[PDB]
Amino acid sequence: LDNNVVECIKEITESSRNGKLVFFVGAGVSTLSDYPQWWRLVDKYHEELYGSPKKGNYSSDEYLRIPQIFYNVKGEMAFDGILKDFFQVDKPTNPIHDKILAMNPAHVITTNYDNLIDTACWKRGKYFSVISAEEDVANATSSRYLLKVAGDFRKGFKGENVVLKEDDYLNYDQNYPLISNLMKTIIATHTIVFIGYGLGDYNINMLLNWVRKLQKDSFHKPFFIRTDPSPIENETLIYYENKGLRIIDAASLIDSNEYDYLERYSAVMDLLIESQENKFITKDDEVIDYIYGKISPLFALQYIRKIDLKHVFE
Amino acid sequence: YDYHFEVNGTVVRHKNKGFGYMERFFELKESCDERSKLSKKQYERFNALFNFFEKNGVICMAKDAGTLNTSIEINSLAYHGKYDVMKKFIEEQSVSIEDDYKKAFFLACLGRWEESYDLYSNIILNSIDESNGCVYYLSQINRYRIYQSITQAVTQFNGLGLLTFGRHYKPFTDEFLARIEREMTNFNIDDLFNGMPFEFQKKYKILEFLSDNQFLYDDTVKLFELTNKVRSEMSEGSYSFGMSSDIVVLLRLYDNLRFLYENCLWSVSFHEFHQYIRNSMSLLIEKAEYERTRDIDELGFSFFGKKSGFFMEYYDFVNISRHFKIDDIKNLERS
Amino acid sequence: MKTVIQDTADVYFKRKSDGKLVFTAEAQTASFSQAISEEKLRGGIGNKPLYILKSEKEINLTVKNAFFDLEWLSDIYIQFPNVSPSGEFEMSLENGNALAPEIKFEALADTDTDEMAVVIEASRDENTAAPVEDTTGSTQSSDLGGTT
Repeated sequence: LDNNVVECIKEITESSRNGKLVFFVGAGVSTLSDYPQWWRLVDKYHEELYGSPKKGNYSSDEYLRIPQIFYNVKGEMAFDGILKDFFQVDKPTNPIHDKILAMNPAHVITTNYDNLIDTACWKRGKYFSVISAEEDVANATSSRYLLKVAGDFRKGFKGENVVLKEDDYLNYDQNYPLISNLMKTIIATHTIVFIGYGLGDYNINMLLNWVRKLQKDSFHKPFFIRTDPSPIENETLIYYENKGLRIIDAASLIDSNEYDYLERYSAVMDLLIESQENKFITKDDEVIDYIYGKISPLFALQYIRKIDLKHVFE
Repeated sequence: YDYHFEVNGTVVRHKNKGFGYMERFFELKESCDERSKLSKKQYERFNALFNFFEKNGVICMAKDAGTLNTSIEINSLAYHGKYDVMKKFIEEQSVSIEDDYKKAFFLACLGRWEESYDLYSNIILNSIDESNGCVYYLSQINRYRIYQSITQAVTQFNGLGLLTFGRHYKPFTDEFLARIEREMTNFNIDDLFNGMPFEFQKKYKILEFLSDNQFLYDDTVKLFELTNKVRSEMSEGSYSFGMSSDIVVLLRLYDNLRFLYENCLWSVSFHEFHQYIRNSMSLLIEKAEYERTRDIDELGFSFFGKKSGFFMEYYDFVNISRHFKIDDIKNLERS
Repeated sequence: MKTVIQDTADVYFKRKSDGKLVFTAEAQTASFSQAISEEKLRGGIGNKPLYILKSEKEINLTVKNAFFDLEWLSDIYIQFPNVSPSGEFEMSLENGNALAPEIKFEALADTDTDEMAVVIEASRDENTAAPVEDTTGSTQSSDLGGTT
């Protein structure tokens, strides 16, 4: 294994036992539960405004604009009806969602607008308080948030509740001031692990552009689980590790095919869960230094009871 | 802890600084004329409080200390052994989520521990649109307890007496014993009360003890009042008066059985709760045998003309029938 | 039989002076957990032989929910001689067509030791244990009610 990817999994796991871990969950971890993607939703708007589906496969990203045109010409009721047809479904919970929660995250932030990571933490018993619009930031029950930064459909399957159009990314800071201010504070006070984005996502480069406005050594550097099937080129890794990320590349660890997405998320997260169990300690000075980190504060005590040591070694 | 609520049904001022709010309330019970001068919204709230403290047996303050001889009733089909009415309550297709909660308790009493685990799993998925969150907490507890009941039974139907007793293999299939275990890893039972909101941690703080594996440690320690009654028998001339430490043991047993059955909690099937009932009932038969054979008393006749004595009734029979073995009854019959 | 339902009572700690028997004030206490305990072992004296075996009587008591105990209504330094008095007891019973057995204890010391509790306030209800003393006279008496 690498020389720095051993250092990442140490530094994630020294933050999970401290309770300073926040998993920013992206779109791809909801795709492994076979939720409909948005290109399937932008084609259907293109299949109504123009009558025919698109053959020119949306080069240079004009599909930031197709639902804006569908909203502005036709009705907002017509926009909200097609959102009902696709998203009022019920899909399972992939085994990655059991692995996000097993690292005991203090918060979870997500750009998803499904209720999938909602319904996965109920069923596990760790209660998270959902924050999906601006009114819920003040009414937050617990000390443990589930911050859907692009909204949710719990109040209703209507386009005003979820950031989808072009105009909801333009007018976003104005419209959602307290969520963005809460996301930025969760990052500054936690260790962030991105999962299920790409490197050119909007919600990743609207953050590395924010982090550039900070000092030289204020923030911790967020990890990134890159699960694209090609390996990273070593020049892309040079840039994005000098921007603030610390990428963990799934292809450079294990070899799998060009469509086994589920294997590569379960590759990296099971290399994270299992490092807590910790079948990775080998050397003789790695045995001394586990025990010295857990007994050395007890030299200022005089005599520890032999049964309070069961609480020491977990 | 502003008031000290005793087990006999009394109230003692404990740490109330300002206006004693429980003194006025019992006055509003006793003086019906004073009850009239209220508003027409805090009068319907008084009917709710009066029906609460009369079903929970909080009678009055201790300052007047009315003569009370209150009895016990446990409104539960599971306590009394009504297995036939429990079955024709399972078949009756429910209407409410606090009625599926009663079936998954009644399924568990019937040994249908697969359909108990699943019906508690529907209640966990379906209690999202509910305000209080009580059925969320008490279903996570009950499903964890019904998980612990399965993980023992896999070690007895394949373990000690597995040989030829009829259905000698397991009753839980391989697909289910793997499905339960993959769901139950890292369910920290200690992290269940803490995860719930701060509204649940103040409007329902009294259920904090159920989220502990070590539960009823706080009632096993207080049953060390058994030493207070070995002490009065050993001192051999000790004439305890009033609510002696015998009647505290009996009224505290009754107040634990009525809680756990009427709230449909599955911890009433475990061995920790059976041993609590054994150790508390065995003490009371012991203080009955000691009293019926005390050596009279030369001087205590100023109070000791007679004693009524510990006598058995119906709920004292079901508790010795359910919670003892034949090996335990024979220890009481020897002593 | 006669309706004997009497269990609890109300006990009267009376008052005596350092060398006198004043009875004017009182420091009475409510219900008695009442471990009343007569471990009597008092013995006959033989004429010709003698014996130094254990042969004596004693009466221990205790009570609960004390009240009326302030001024009877700084030299912090304890000394070995004591001339502290001994408050006489009354115990008033009820629940009968007769009046109370009215058990009196004549001379009574006070034997309680202090104890500090982790929770708060050292008890929900305090207790004063009380032995019965004698020099050349009676240790208890039962004033049976009879009428009323």
